Amino acid sequence: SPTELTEMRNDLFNKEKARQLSLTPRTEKIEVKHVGKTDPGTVFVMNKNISTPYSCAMHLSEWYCRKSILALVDGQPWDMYKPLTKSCEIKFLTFKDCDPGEVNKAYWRSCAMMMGCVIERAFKDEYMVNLVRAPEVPVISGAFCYDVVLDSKLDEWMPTKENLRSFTKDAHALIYKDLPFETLEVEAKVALEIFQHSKYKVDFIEEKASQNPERIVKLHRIGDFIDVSEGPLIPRTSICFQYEVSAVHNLQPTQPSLIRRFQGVSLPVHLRAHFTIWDKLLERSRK
Amino acid sequence: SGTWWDEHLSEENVPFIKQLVSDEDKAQLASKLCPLKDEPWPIHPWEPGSFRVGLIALKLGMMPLWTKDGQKHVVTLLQVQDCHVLKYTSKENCNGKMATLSVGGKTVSRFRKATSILEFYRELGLPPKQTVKIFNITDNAAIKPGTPLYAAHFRPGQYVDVTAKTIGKGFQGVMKRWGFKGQPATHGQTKTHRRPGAVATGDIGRVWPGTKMPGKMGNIYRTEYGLKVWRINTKHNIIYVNGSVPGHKNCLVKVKDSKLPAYKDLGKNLPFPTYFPDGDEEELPEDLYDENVCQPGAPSITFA
Amino acid sequence: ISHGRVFRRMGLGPESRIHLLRNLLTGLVRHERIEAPWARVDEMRGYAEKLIDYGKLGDTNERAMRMADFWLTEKDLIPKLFQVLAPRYKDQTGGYTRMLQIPNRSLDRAKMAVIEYKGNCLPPLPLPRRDSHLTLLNQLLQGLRQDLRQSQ
Amino acid sequence: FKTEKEFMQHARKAGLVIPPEKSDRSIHLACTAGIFDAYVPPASQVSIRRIKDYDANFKIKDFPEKAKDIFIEAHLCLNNSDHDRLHTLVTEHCFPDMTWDIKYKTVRWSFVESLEPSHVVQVRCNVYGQITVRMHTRQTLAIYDRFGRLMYGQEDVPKDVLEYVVFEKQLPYGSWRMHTKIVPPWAPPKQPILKTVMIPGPQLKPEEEYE
Amino acid sequence: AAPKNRRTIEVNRCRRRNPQKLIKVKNNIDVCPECGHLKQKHVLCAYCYEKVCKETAEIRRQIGKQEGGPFKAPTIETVVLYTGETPSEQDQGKRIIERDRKRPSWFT
Amino acid sequence: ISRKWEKKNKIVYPPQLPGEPRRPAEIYHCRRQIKYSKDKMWYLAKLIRGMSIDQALAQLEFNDKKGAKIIKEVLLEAQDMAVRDHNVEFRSNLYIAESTSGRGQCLKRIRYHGRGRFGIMEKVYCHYFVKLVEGPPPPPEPPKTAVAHAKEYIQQLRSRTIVHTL
Amino acid sequence: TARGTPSRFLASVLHNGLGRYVQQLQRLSFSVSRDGASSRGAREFVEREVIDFARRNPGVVIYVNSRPCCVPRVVAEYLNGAVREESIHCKSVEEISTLVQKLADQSGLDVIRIRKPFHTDNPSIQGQWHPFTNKPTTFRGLRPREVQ
RNA sequence: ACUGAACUCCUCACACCCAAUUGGACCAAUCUAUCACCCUAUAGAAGAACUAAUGUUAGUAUAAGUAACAUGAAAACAUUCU
Ligand SMILES: [Mg+2]
Ligand SMILES: [Mg+2]
Ligand SMILES: [Mg+2]
Ligand SMILES: [Mg+2]
Ligand SMILES: [Mg+2]
Ligand SMILES: [Mg+2]
Ligand SMILES: [Mg+2]
Ligand SMILES: [Mg+2]
Ligand SMILES: [Mg+2]
Ligand SMILES: [Mg+2]
Ligand SMILES: [Mg+2]
Ligand SMILES: [Mg+2]
Ligand SMILES: [Mg+2]
Ligand SMILES: [Mg+2]
Ligand SMILES: [Mg+2]
Ligand SMILES: [Mg+2]
Ligand SMILES: [Zn+2]
Repeated sequence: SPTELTEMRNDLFNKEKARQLSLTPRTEKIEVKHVGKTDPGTVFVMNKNISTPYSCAMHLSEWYCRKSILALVDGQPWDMYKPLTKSCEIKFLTFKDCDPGEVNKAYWRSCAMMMGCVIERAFKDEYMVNLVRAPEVPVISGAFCYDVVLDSKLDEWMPTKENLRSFTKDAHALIYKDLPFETLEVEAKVALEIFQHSKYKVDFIEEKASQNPERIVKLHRIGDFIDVSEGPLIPRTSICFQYEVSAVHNLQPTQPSLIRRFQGVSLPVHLRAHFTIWDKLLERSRK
Repeated sequence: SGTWWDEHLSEENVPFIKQLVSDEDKAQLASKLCPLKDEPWPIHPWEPGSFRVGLIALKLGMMPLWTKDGQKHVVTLLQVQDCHVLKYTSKENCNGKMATLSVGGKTVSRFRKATSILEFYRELGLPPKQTVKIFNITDNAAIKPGTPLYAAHFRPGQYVDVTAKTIGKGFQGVMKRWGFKGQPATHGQTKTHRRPGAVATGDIGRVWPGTKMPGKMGNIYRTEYGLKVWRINTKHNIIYVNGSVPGHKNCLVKVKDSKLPAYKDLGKNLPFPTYFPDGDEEELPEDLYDENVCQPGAPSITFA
Repeated sequence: ISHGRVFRRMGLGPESRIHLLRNLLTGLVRHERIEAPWARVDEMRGYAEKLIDYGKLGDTNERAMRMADFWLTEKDLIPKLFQVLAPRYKDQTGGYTRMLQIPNRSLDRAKMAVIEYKGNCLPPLPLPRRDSHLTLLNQLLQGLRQDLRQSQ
Repeated sequence: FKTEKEFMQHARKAGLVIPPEKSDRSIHLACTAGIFDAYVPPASQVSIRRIKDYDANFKIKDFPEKAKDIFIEAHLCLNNSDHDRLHTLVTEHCFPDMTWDIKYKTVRWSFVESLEPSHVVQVRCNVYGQITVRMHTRQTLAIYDRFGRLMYGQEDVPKDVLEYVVFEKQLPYGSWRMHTKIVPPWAPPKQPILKTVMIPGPQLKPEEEYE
Repeated sequence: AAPKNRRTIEVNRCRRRNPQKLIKVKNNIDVCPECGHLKQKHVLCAYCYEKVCKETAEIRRQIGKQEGGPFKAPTIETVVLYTGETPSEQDQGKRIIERDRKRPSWFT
Repeated sequence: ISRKWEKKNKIVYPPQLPGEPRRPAEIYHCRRQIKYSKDKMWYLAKLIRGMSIDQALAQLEFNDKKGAKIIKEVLLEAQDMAVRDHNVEFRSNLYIAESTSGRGQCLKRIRYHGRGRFGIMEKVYCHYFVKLVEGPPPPPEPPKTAVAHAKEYIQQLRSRTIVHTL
Repeated sequence: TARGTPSRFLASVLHNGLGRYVQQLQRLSFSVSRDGASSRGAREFVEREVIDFARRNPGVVIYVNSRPCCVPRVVAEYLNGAVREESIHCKSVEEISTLVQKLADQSGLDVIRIRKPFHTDNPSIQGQWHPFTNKPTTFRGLRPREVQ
């Protein structure tokens, strides 16, 4: 059952948090220098595997909590709610930076994962929804993609407008829930413990674990929903302000099964658009 | 934090969004130029008792006009700028005495309207209008919403009511607002030159409602009644209305046929739903004149 | 009722307001950047751009010499107006000054403002930048433009 | 102000002339500004007789017992904020150094059995006796807040403490009291603290830049 | 004219606590990206403009030293140069204001 | 003179149990004899009564009134003594729970009027009181809907009794 | 008045009359000065009448304290935790017998206003009035201007 | 016929609705005498009781944050200009 999948997968996620926190050396304290343009050179003498970059923001100001979205922890993009590991240097990255490449990418991945979180809880109990992946789609393409495999019953099905409107209502309902993103860097073996009932994600974790010199695989969680991704994510679901599931396409080389690709587009609370500009960005995001 | 459309755009995108949204505005306006090549609502003939649509125009300014008796008649110019029919409600869903057409004028930026309003014009297929005015109208005159309304809807010889908001004069005192006489300058008269005198009497221990006092003169809807159309300019969509129209220049006026009891059966020769240039029958000249109007280009008139 | 009245009444008369704008305009031809209250700043902006437009009539035009003799209360600034400011701006036809707002004056909380002349040696003001082109929305609209170039 | 010299120079600039007046009563201090000779951890029997000629009944073979009972009892008075006992148990150079920062917070220090026989280390010497004692004990701390929430150390877990406690005695009515506590630079750091700390950088004036 | 009675604190509280007399929460407020001091929209950052004011102050002091007395406004354009900088090929025929500190990160 | 507000940062609570939620800190700071009036301080004090301290600092850096700078001095000083003296780990994690303003000890001066008559000016002083509380600010009270009004009206209809009988 | 004072409904403690009657007064506490004219009639109450009172109802336990008080009191404590302290300062022996018998007779309810002079808990026996008593039904349950 | 009072009846309790005036029973607090001893008693005395004198003195309101008040301009705060 999908409810059973939430219970068993979330319980394995909590076993990974339990076997992740209990190896701490009783609150070791590492310092991290705020290397940035503004407020320069303030060390945060913080906890080892407890504190997040959001805690550094909570030491600085509410402005750096609300506005800052990723953290360059030594030149690499890091989640704002990811636990730190060692002594390092933190930049904070917002949408309105001069070169916000990784923030756009993390917003892109986060919106795709929220989309799949809507899709897997969209259908009635007799239709098997089976999510494969999100491809790394550039922002200039106009729409984040999320490839979805459905059952053979819906092989000759195409959603109406009001089906997609119900998907947007479920996604805005998921924005209103204000859910943070739990993150866990896990080895490959427990990731295969979690996603053992979906062959596409088994092969996907087999892609991600072999890419690294370790068998390290990122895992994420919104609420009751665990998904794999490629990079960092947004701190919360509350940041996505405008959200629309625009269209559904079907891939052309479908001999075994329809890898049915879903299209979405979204803008944050910071980069709002006007109603007419947003309608034109809906006219572009259906390809 | 309240935003606006120019806020998060770079210098690359601002002329792109300006020219692009303006181009969809001109394309959506030019898509309505074939109302009869669409499926309109059926055209009924005129009947004694029927009412038709008005217009919404701009007050361009005034200019003199001379009749063949050699008399100045001062004339306001009213340009009809992108007037359209926006929604029809019958007398059932209006619960009034008569049906109603919401008709709008003067296309306005899509970035300064409410989202419900932009959903209304997004459904309708037009750029949003500045003013919506509502015309009481019978079932015989009912054009499809979205049809353009032109200046030849009115013809010369027709008498016309024109309503608008008058020029606002703000908090004006008693003499400028109600024309009271005030007090003499000299012979004492310490601090009274422009004041109201008494207000009520001593036995009435209060002031009656509707008492003339200082207050905000102007900026309210008034209507001028019975104003003859001397000339319409078809190429620029101008009405040449007799006399004076309420309101400042470049204000939007609501131009309907006159309700006067001496001018209530002269719609026999007017185009009754509206004028359709799509109908192509006997295309109108550059400018339509009344019988009295001394045209420019006519020789200098002689009274013999 | 002041519809179309376009001049701020200032000072203690029309004469004293034109002496206020003459002193502010003299101070900006001299120092090339001024903090002043905002109404005096945009009134004097209107006079300042026309003052350059008389600067472009040439050193030899006696009308413009009477005008620059009037408006510049210090006399050393008149060779600056005909040999520095007017050759600086001979490329463009308008938009000579720029205006920004200061935070308000700490004395009386007045709406303050800076006008400078564009293109000078002074440290440039923290000008309000647009959001940079690589932000999320600007890349979505860049994608929309890259589609609507591919429609020809 | 920040020092005596700023108050004296503002006494000269303000014109407030303070004449130095002589009073017959001076301050009868009972302490020292620190340690006479700072013991450095990894022959002074003349000072022992310089204690026995003022005290006349003094046994060092019984002293690190009493040094324990002066130590622990003083820290028991931190559990109850019994300052009236502390001024009998601790010196005045030590009393702000152990009771000031513990104000408005409940400590629940508790001793449990020692690990070594505590022992005397060195002795030095109007006349101020001074005995440094090595202790290696097992203590438990729990320092709370005004709001009674833990901010340093669990109450249950015992920790092993190195202690170089320096005693001083006034040599007609004084007794042995804790004077200082030598912390050596080779010592390991203390417990880590439960919360995180932001440490600000240089607050920049607008003309200044960060380098 | 004199008040006939004394207004009470319940009437007075209804007067001086309505939202027309209360201060509006304003939402113009941002963070300046260059300094991190919170600025306002449509208004320059006071910290960054204080930088610019103090540097224009020292520059105008050295202008006032290099001119000497009133009524010495040049017919020549001006170039501010800092320590360790050659006057440009474009700066030929312009007067030069040598400074003592370095080129700022924000002067260009 | 009473000075009971300085004392309120001295109330020490007994240490908690394992089975007890974490108590939010409370930080009482005030300034005395501010030369400003007590009901021009009410508007600035009222402005910030539920906002977080970073939002309140944002609202008081940009207000034109004289008291805004003084309240920003009080809030910065209470944020510093919040971190140092009172064991509040995050600077940003503070909201203004109470911001009031009493009157201070004023003075009386003579104001000369147009004849031998005169008046008695007061040189008006005030105080400014603040309780900061550790934590996120409480949410603003949502306006009650037609569901809440309908349930309240029907609950009143269910409440009523036959009156002046058994 | 009645709008400034609270009010209550007429009740008893644990249905005080139904099965058996229970004396609601637990303790009396006399405090009577040995030497003092204030507690003279209290002393004459202890010498004469508090023993016969203590025997006329044995469910009351009585504590005469006999301390140097300056105003004598009696403290009646009731079964429901109510404590009514009344002064016997300069009152004669008969007035203390009526006062103590008054405290014995009543209960530990408040002496605030009682709203109704009665308390049924089953007020209606034939069924309470609703607007469809005294209205006849019609055939097929039809309402006015209903055809079918 | 009903309604309808402070009249009258009814259950219990009764000295318990007039101005000026007059008769009487008590009595707050204070001091004194003597008791008393978490605030009293019997007497004796007296600067012996304030919702009101355009009362006096002090405090703080209301009117009211109102009427009124105050700094020529730029700048290097050297200076210059009006
Ligand atoms: Mg006069
Ligand atoms: Mg007079
Ligand atoms: Mg003025
Ligand atoms: Mg006063
Ligand atoms: Mg009756
Ligand atoms: Mg009677
Ligand atoms: Mg009676
Ligand atoms: Mg007496
Ligand atoms: Mg008296
Ligand atoms: Mg009184
Ligand atoms: Mg009276
Ligand atoms: Mg009085
Ligand atoms: Mg007031
Ligand atoms: Mg004012
Ligand atoms: Mg008033
Ligand atoms: Mg005034
Ligand atoms: Zn800034």
